[PDB]
Amino acid sequence: ADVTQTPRNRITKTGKRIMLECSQTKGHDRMYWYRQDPGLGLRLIYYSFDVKDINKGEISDGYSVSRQAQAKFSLSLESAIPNQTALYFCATSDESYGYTFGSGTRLTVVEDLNKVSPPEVAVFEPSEAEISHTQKATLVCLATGFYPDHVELSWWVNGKEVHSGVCTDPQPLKEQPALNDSRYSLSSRLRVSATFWQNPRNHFRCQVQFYGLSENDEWTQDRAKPVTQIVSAEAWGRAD
Amino acid sequence: AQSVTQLGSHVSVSEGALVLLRCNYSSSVPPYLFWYVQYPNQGLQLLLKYTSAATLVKGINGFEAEFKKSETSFHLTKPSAHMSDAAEYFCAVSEQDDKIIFGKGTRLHILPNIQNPDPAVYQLRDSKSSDKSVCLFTDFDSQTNVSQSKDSDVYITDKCVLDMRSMDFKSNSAVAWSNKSDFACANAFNNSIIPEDTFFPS
Repeated sequence: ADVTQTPRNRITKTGKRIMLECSQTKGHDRMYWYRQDPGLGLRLIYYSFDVKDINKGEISDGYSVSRQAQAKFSLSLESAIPNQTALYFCATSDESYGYTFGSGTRLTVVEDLNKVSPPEVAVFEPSEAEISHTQKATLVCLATGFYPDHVELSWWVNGKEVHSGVCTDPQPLKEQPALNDSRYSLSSRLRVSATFWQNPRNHFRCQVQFYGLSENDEWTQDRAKPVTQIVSAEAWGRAD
Repeated sequence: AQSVTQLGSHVSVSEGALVLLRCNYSSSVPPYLFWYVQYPNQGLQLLLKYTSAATLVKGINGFEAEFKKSETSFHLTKPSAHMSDAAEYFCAVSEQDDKIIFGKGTRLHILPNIQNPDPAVYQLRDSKSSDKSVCLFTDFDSQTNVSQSKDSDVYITDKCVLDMRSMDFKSNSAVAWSNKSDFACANAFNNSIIPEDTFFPS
């Protein structure tokens, strides 16, 4: 891997200084930091052509950068605010617009860490009426009550991840749309043949990777500390 | 002064039809132009680029684009839309001899050819012994779309297409639920225009 970024995921409270790193091995003069937001594409924040030459892009406010070495270009959020929630991409270029992008940093900035909450996850079993009508069987997974919106859902059949027959909503919905800190919910479907669902030896699991608090974060509530964690739900196949 | 324009944040194409994603630019001198594709939670992959050599530029997977100076365009095409072409596509241009600037992106939605539609609303029960349920509207064709809920305590997802490889079979669905015990699947999709022959089992 020529271009590497750290961290891959981070959650932060507002008002904190946050640093993102980009490193390369080819020693290209030109390095860049962009942010991606839905409907806006990739917008340039800052760029550098040599160690101590720095140039503002279109959205430089709230950010600083340093080019510490030929190989390294650091981005800082000086005092994080919620509208800095984004996917951040660093890039290098050769002298002929040959770009190489890092794999991305997903950053979420929240006002109040007390609102962080892992999902509850439930699997809903196929309808007997679908089975009779179609000879197929759709399982539904629902992840509910999570905050912030920063999850990854997957399906596992007899212990291996599956992609075929799956559709997961592209974005979670807000459970309480009127609220700035509403919790979220997300659904997915996994469809199999009726025969495959009817085998009591087959095991189906919906897995939700949630990104929340870290070991270092303070927690003063009685409820479980809402750390980064996996929450699953399961069902076995059934003849009746 | 230089810009790049893609219009339509979300576009559709029928499965098996011509793909055409439009891009125009505003540079007085011809620029270099790029098309990138992105899958969900993944990075950017270059499909093809114009670098002042061939005007008909070919790319990976049957993609092509023709640079047309006189109408400042670089539209991306592919002869036949496949379900795997569902992704977000970005046109980009060189700027100020030092960077690439990106268009706003367009997400391509592929409408599966549903030749035997069997629209239906099913009720699904929790695998655990709550009496929780959800409602699944499924197996409708391309002429049906799902509307959002008119009730803040009823939740309804967008339609989603799944591709069951095991049977080479695609289908549309939307899911609805509510924390009200009285909520019924017969009524879940009452704000949607559904097929007159939708199956409602009892």
